[PDB]
Amino acid sequence: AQEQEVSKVSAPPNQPTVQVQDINELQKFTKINTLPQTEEGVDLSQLMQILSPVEDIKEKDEAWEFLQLKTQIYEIVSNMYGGNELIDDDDEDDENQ
Amino acid sequence: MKCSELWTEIIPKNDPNSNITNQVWSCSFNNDGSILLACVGDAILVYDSFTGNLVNKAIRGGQKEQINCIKFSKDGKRFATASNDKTVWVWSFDVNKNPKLAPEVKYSHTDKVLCLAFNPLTHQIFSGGAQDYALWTPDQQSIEKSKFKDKIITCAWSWDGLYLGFGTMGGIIGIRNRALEQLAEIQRSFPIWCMDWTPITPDYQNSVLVVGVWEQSIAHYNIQGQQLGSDKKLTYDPIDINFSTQGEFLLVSGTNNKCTLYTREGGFLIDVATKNDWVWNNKLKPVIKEAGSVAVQDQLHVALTTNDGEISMFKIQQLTVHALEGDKYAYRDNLTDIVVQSMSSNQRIRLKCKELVKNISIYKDKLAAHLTERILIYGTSSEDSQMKYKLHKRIVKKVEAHILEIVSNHLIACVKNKVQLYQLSGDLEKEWVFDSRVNCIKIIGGMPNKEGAYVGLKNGQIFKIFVDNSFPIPILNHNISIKNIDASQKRKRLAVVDKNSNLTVYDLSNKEQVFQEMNIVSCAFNNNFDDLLAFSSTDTTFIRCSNHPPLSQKISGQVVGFKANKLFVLNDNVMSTIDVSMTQTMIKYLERKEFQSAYEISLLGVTDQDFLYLGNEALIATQFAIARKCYTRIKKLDFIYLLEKAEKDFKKNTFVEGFYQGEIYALQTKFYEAENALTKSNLASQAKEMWIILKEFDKAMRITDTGASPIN
Amino acid sequence: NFQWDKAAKQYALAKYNPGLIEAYTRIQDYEGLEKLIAEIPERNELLQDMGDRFQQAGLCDAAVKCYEKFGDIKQAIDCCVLLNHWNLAVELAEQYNFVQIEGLLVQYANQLLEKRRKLEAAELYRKAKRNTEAAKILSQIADDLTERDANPLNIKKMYVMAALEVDLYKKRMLDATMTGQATSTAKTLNSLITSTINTSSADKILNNPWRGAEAWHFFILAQRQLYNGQFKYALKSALRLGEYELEIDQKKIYSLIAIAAYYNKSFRECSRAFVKLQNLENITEDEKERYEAIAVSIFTKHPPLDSPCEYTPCVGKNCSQQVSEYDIHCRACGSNFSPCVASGRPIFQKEFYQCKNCRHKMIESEVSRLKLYNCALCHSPIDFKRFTESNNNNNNNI
Ligand SMILES: [Zn+2]
Ligand SMILES: [Zn+2]
Repeated sequence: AQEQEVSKVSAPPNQPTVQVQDINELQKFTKINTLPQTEEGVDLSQLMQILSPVEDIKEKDEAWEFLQLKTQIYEIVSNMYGGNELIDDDDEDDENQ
Repeated sequence: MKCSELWTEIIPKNDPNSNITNQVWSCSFNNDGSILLACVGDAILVYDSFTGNLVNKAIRGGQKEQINCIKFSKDGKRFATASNDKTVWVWSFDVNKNPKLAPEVKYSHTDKVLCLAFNPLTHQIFSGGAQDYALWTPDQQSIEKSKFKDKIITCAWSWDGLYLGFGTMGGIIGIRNRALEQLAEIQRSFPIWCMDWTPITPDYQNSVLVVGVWEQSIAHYNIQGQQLGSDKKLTYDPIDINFSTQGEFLLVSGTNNKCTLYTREGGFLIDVATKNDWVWNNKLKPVIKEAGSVAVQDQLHVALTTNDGEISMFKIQQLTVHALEGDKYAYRDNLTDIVVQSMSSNQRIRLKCKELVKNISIYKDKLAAHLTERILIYGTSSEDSQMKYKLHKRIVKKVEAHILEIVSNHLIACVKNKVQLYQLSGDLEKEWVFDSRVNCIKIIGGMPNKEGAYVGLKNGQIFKIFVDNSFPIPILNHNISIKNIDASQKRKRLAVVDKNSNLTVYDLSNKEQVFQEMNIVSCAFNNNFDDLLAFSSTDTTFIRCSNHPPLSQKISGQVVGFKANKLFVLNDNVMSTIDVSMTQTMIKYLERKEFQSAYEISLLGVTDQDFLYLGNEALIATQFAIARKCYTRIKKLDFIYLLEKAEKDFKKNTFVEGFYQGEIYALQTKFYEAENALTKSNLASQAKEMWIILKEFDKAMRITDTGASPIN
Repeated sequence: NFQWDKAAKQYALAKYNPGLIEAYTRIQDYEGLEKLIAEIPERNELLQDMGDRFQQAGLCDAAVKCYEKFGDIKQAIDCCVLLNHWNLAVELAEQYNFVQIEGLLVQYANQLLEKRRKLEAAELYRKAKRNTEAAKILSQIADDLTERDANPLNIKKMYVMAALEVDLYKKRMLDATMTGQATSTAKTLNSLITSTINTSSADKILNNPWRGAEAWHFFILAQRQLYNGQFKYALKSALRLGEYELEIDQKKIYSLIAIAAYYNKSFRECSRAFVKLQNLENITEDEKERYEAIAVSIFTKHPPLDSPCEYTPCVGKNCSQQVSEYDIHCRACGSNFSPCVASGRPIFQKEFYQCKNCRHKMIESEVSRLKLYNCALCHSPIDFKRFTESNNNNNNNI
């Protein structure tokens, strides 16, 4: 009873819900300010190819921890290099265990 | 932990355009477990539990419809077959008699029969179908039939033999007595399928009813009908509920085609099998324990029946996890338990947990328990001889690791091909990534926050890890995979075993395969002499010293630990201590004139006779310090006086060893050996004079007849 | 009798060092061994023995101390390299004129690079004052990330650890150096302070390792502000992006500037961004023609009109020539203005403070409007009111 309450009080989002706020913004923002672009004879859609969807970019005041930050983007770099899972696959853990 | 299929029998005789099908509904199990039952459309099947083969041919034509339920009588002597022919048959059963099974008493309701149950004590039968429920007593042979308002689906008699519980698909749960009166009624909104009564237990001694409703819940009900408030939720709709003997486990099946195991509290442990179809009935093998019987009883047996028509048997074996650091041995008992045993007084201390323990690691006066999504640490009051355990800290963080270790102010977890360093608070601190799976890890002592460790990989390369370095140090390379590693007392050598049960000894200063051995199960190093190595094969344990022939014992067991004049041998899950005589290595060291190492070996607790022998040998070979130590460790007065005389006369006089050898022999009762040794070189007259003081002038005269007096 | 603690106490009482060393090793209490190495007078074989024991235990600091007290230096370097203690190795090599350490470090870094561990190589280079190679490695990692989903705040986090780890290592070295200093060190630090007072902007720019972090933060802030109205702040943020022009390529900065300028009707900046975009280094003919078509359409719908704004008085210098609010270049004066990481507005007021983790200027009014409990860039969890008071005290000192 106290365990659940304390965990909910702190609840450090480790991996699973770091920034999970994914909602279609290619259509949400295009309704916000694109109207006078379509109204006039202006084609700036090529320039907008730079802009990243904003819902993924989270905007809240949180606390950043050096150790935590280290762990997070170490996991990100290991993922983006894609080397752990390959050697895990050629490790054949399931065949042995 | 490991679940293995045993034998599968399939029934493919599907009959289209006929109400008889190939499905199997129930599977009754005998109390002894030597026979097994199953029911199929228009037939019954008798099986042997250990090996899958029909002891008796399938019986057909007895019931013109399907068979809904088959049950035993808790004594292995009766059969009860309920059929959609609106009839229940009761058969007599006996293995030795020429008719193994034969009908005894048959009765019929007004409508179809759906469920049946037996009385553990009085062996009364309660059969409930649509519109009716009936009670049968063997003595009177007069059935009592009563009407109801809806069809009962499930029944179960309490283990006390007093209460009865039935459920209806209309949501009504009824609890009655042996007189069939409305003791308690509970109304729900979902159908009732599976019900059971918790087994009687000396720790609990109270019976409650566990019922699985179809709204994804399992509920506990008291005798009066008041719910206990558990109302545990489930992802899937349950179908069958079975309680193991002594009320320790709970086998749950239903939707998702999986057979899972739970504790009586509700903690998930494992799943048994996924049959790709609904499992109508799963049963557990009863066990019988003798008066004071000793056995781990890790083995478990389950029987499953699927909707396709497969009656399968599965065997579950629990692996052993234990830890041994010093003066303590903490091993996992029957699941959700930790027992700490002391090797001296054989006393035990029990710690009970509710969730499954995955790893046990004990540091200096610190015990670490790795519960599912929980970490516990307990300390010890060192001043008191008996250990008192108190919980300083608890870790709520969920961590997955096949190997867990605890060091001073830190924790180490091995998962896949990665090593994670955890602070006691819970936050991750440091990461290590290796090429292959980390198989074995060994922790060596050191400063807090600076404890080193050894790591073995599936490739075989042996690495060293420091807490703060964050850079692995390659120790050596091995071609074959590593199963277990050990380090010497002075960190001079290292013994490593491969997957082929091959033992290899590597020198750290010079990486060279000095020693190789075949067919080795376990090995250990001494903690005091640094040189002795004790390795145990499947049947024989060998101890080996430096450049010495091996010594055999024919000791049954595996070597776990080696201490000063002590060897720990672990059989099954209990371990004992065996003392080893150090006289052989003593003699071998005396052969090569290595008195320092011989004295070091003798210091390991050898008998005083060997101490006296070593003192004599050292005194003869002009080593006075070791001689004094040996003659002092055992309280002796004449020998130390003779040693003082020898050390005083060594500098000045000749110090002929013959005289002192004769005096050593004459200090015992062996006078003739001393006389022979004294006559050997040339000391006749002094032998004469030493024999005279014993007042045996006659034998001294016989001696002085031969000896001369070269003076003047 | 295998009772080591009592034997150690008796040996200490009897002034016998070999048994003391043996007992301390057996009990695994090397603090008594530190007391012994402080107590052993000079130049003995026991020095080498205890150095061996320390190297086996993994404490190469004490091992190197014992080796240097004994009179052997090569063994200290061997311990430092074997245990991968590279900071002490670099210090010892520099002080005692050892040259092969750089080659060995290069080979080990190349081995780690082949082992696909660029972050570990960056750590190694940061341990040995080689932060430039770590900077190039981090830039390569960011470029590789951009090829994928590439949530920008992940790159911001990476540059933030780079800066924070550099600061932590420098602080550790600094604290080691200042602790127990002499008159010569005091004079050197006084000269360093004198040079610190009269510092140059370029030296500060090179020193600060937060360049990529603040660049990505400004990019994210510009995008976020542009999405939620506030075009005038997005302009200033994009102008800061244009000022940096180092980690972010020209394409991104100029596209953002053009979009913001068009949305704010400020067409001089849009024209500058478009003439920049027509040829950065290389572009296919179709893309360049499309960009020219967009430019000619935009600028032939109506001529570029400059919107009026407030020409606030300049605070950088005494010149009466006012500078535009968006402009940060401060032409003909050379006094560039420090950024505000809150919203991007340049510091045009006395109210500016900074933390002791990222030292970035910050306006009180922006914090009050936004109610920011933490620093916008480094998320320093310290109260902003006390920090404003501390900065006011520091300014009063100046
Ligand atoms: Zn100016
Ligand atoms: Zn800051």
